[PDB]
Amino acid sequence: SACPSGATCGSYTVGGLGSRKQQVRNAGGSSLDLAVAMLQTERMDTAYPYGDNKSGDAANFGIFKQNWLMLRSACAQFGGQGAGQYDNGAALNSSLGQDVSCLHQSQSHYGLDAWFAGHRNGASGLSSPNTADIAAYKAAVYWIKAQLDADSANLGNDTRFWVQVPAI
Ligand SMILES: *[C@@]1(O[C@H]2[C@H](O)[C@H](O)[C@H](O)O[C@@H]2CO)O[C@H](CO)[C@@H](O[C@@H]2O[C@H](CO)[C@@H](O[C@@H]3O[C@H](CO)[C@@H](O[C@@H]4O[C@H](CO)[C@@H](O)[C@H](O)[C@@H]4O)[C@H](O)[C@@H]3O)[C@H](O)[C@@H]2O)[C@H](O)[C@@H]1O
Ligand SMILES: [Cl-]
Repeated sequence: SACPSGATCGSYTVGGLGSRKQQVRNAGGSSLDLAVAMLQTERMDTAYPYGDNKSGDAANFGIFKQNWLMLRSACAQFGGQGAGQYDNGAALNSSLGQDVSCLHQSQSHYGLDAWFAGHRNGASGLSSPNTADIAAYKAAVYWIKAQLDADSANLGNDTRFWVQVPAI
């Protein structure tokens, strides 16, 4: 209900989102995964600009906006690949199952603390993971997760819960 430490937050309806939440869950997404996805886009989709307008290791793919550094470091299907091969990450834009599998491989590779740091701030986050900005990003995700956990209707309805987290 009340927003996380100083932040703006709220909720609104997105047509079709409930059916999409169900698809994400059936692909293996947990409530934490749904909260991460919910922060990134409204419809849990990949129609955002290619790479989220970033190239190389910072390029974002899939519904979670995973970056290429983390994908190539953690996920078997990208093993051994380099920063310049980032266009290969676009496979996740058309395969939800692979997107979720890669998310789980990445979270296990890093552990969740480091994972949040890299997911928010890339290589700079991995080497400086305990910043105020990373903590606020994590807090936003866990606040969204709390809304999902508090009422299971939110796992399948059209409601989007959000916290304003400035883009970087
Ligand atoms: C999203 O917007 C929300 C909004 O916050 C609010 O909730 C509103 O109601 O709804 C909107 C959605 O409809 O907000 C998130 C959070 O800001 C945006 O996230 C963006 O995407 C990812 C995942 O969260 C992150 O991207 C990283 O960005 C960093 C910094 O550029 C990159 O780090 C670099 O990595 C390089 C390679 O290693 C390295 O050389 C460099 O030094 C640096 O370390 C990293 O690779 C990722 O690209 C980030 O969180 C980003 O803002 C989301 O797009 C949307 O706006
Ligand atoms: Cl730090």
